[PDB]
Amino acid sequence: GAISSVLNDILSRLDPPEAEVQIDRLITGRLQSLQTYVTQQLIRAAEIR
Amino acid sequence: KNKCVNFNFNGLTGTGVLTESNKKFLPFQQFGRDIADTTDAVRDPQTL
Amino acid sequence: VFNATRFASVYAWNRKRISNCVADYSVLYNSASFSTFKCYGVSPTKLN
Repeated sequence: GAISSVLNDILSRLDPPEAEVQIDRLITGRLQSLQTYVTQQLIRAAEIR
Repeated sequence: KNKCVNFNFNGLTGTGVLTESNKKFLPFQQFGRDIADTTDAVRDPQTL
Repeated sequence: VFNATRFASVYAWNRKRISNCVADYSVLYNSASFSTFKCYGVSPTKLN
């Protein structure tokens, strides 16, 4: 949902208060990506054990 | 070169070690990307 | 563009292409001229 995926692009374009809006969207999604990866590994970790 | 530095090329900001690359980009191509879509290599606009 | 005497009409407007040059936008920001100045896409300080 952010304007661009690169962080340097947001920092080099939007104002400091405006960049926070776009950076939060990237952090929120990337946070879910790690939760999905970890959750998938713990499940497979129960299969291997 | 051969050192980690903060580079700005044609408005492209980033931090990385700058080294000479053997990859040959076509005259029109500018910035390459790797499997992860992150910049693989750049081109110095002044001295090509 | 900015200091031109007579702009075209808003019905049919003149689009000036600016390419291959040095654009200094700090002179416009330092010296107060524009009454309404807003940048939606980028920051006014990051234009340069």
